Amino acid sequence: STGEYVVMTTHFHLKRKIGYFVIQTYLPCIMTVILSQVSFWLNRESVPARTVFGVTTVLTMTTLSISARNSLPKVAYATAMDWFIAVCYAFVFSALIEFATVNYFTKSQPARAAKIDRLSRIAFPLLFGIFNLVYWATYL
Amino acid sequence: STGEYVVMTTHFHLKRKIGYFVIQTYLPCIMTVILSQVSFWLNRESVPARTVFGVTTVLTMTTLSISARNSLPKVAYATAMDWFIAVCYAFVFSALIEFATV
Amino acid sequence: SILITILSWVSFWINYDASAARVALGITTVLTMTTINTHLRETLPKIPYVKAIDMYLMGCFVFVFMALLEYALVNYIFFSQPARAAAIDRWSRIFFPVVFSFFNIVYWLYYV
Amino acid sequence: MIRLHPDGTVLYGLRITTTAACMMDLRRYPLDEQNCTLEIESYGYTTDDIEFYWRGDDNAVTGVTKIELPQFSIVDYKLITKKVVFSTGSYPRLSLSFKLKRNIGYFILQTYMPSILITILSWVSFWINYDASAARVALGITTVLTMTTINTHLRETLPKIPYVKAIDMYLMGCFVFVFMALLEYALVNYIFFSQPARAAAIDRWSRIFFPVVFSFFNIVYWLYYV
Amino acid sequence: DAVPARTSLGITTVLTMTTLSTIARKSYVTAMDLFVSVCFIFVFSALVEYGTLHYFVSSQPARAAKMDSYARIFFPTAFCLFNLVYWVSYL
Ligand SMILES: *[C@@H]1O[C@H](CO)[C@@H](O[C@@H]2O[C@H](CO)[C@@H](O[C@@H]3O[C@H](CO)[C@@H](O)[C@H](O)[C@@H]3O)[C@H](O)[C@H]2NC(C)=O)[C@H](O)[C@H]1NC(C)=O
Repeated sequence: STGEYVVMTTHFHLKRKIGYFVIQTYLPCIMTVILSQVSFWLNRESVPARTVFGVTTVLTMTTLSISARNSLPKVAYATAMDWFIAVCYAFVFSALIEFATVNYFTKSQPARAAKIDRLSRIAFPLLFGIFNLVYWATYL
Repeated sequence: STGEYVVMTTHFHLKRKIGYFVIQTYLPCIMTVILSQVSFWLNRESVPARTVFGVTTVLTMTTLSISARNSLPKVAYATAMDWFIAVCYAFVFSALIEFATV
Repeated sequence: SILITILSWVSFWINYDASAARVALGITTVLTMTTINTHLRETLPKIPYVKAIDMYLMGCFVFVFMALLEYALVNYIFFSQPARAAAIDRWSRIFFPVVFSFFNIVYWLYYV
Repeated sequence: MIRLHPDGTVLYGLRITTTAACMMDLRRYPLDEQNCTLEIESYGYTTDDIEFYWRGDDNAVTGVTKIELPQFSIVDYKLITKKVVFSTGSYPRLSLSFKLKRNIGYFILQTYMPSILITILSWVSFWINYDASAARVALGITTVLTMTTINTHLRETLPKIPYVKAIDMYLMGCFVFVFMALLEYALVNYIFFSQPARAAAIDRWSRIFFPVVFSFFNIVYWLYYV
Repeated sequence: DAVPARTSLGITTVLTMTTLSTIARKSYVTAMDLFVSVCFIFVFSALVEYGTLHYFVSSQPARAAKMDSYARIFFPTAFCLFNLVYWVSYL
């Protein structure tokens, strides 16, 4: 408003170290998603065991997400970690919905539940691996 | 000790609003007690159902009391909400022991 | 909360023969809703006067409580007359979602 | 205070509260030794102008013994005298540095022994007869999930340090032990359906391996840090 | 034989422990923060044990009865033992 001033500018460059956030949140979420596979390989009759398993996975995912998004500020857009957390989340709840619908379909015909498991056991891990392939390649 | 000093005084009056605490703690208590009194209309043969029904009311009471008593500031004596929470918390034990003796 | 209300609705389709399952569901929904409310009342900014989200959560709590009382009534009155309960099930299955959607429409028309 | 003297020896005293900053290396947490310091120097006068020197080197700093921190303990303090060069000149400097050491006994019981007890508990699985599958599957699942929960909450309770520590190494080691025991039984289950000789073989082999391996790991761990 | 009741009770107790934790952490590792997690460990291990019971119920019918016979008398022993280990260190 007053007049033409003179400005000296200095830029301090910075880069964030990644050695911590790998073994802190990404590697535990990958390990929990991979662990959630055991529910499929169990017997199709055991409801309580696999419900315990799913509750364990859900509670761990939620308690992880809380602190993960707490460590980072609250911005409008979604960070490049929200997508990874949301993919963990979508896979674990897809496995939960799969279990829920198998618990209903196994009564009428066992072949249906057998085929559902035979498909999911190969469908889910391959998709999670392909997603890691797509994710980690771009940012580096 | 020095002498007699003149001292003006002003009192501002205040009255706490209860509308928040009505939908915060009291109404969940009343709902939980009414729910715990539902067990009597269940069938006496379905034992595990009534047992779970009675236990979960106590669980709800514990959660609600812990959530409510946190905001209370620290005092030596017992506040007036503590008596209501204690009675609301004892009626569910009464109903549970009643089911037990039945 | 919407998910908990829908899950409380899920219990109606179940046959009245396996009563213990629907009892367990109607109890678990109530306590899960209470825990969700208590956990949500922390991360939100602590302001000691009434909000809209609190009224919404209390509304959902009232819904699930009414559903559980309804099932208690059905379980008590069935042994005397089966047609009463066989009607009430099919009427409630269609009356709960209607009232719920009407309440939500009023809410989101008035607070948006 | 200001204190003059007959020969002109002025004496100037203050009473200061400094919130100084020292760098702390936590790679060895919580079994670490900290070197926090306090550096003093002149500002407007070069070394051709003013000279600093501790008066009574033995008694330069007093009252250190009575210091008692709630968590640390003052091991030893040393005194230094230097001449530092900046772009404008050579300025004098004095330094005060004293080591800090943690009280490990306050952390042992509160952190380490839960994982140790869980790891030892995972061993009892081998003593049960291999015919009873549930008694061992339950122990495996319970121990793995318990290690998971203890690791998560112990990591959350410790203060916020954005780089790697040593307690994380030990927790990872114990988790690997229990997880490999679980996979050991998971493989014994598969090979037992094929033949019982190999199953009982590997069972007793792991029985005679694991305690020695665990003791060796603990000895290697504790000799290097302490 | 009551399938839904035991699972519902387990899930409910786990959620109650979750709420109690998330309340207690807000109000090094303090002595109070250790005791609250072992509650969770026990009340979760019990549900895991019942999951194992329902899974291995078919192969060995007499085992489940023996499993309850062990647990009923071992959980109180373990809890009193933990209380002994904890409060003696406090004084
Ligand atoms: C904390 O770290 C500082 C930084 O190294 C330590 O200061 C160092 O102390 C040693 C001896 O106490 C100094 O060695 C001296 O070197 C001169 C060089 O001529 C020599 O004449 C002396 O006889 C002695 O060998 C060293 O220079 C000094 N480092 C710096 C940068 O000043 C300090 O000792 C550490 N804290 C503790 C409690 O040891």
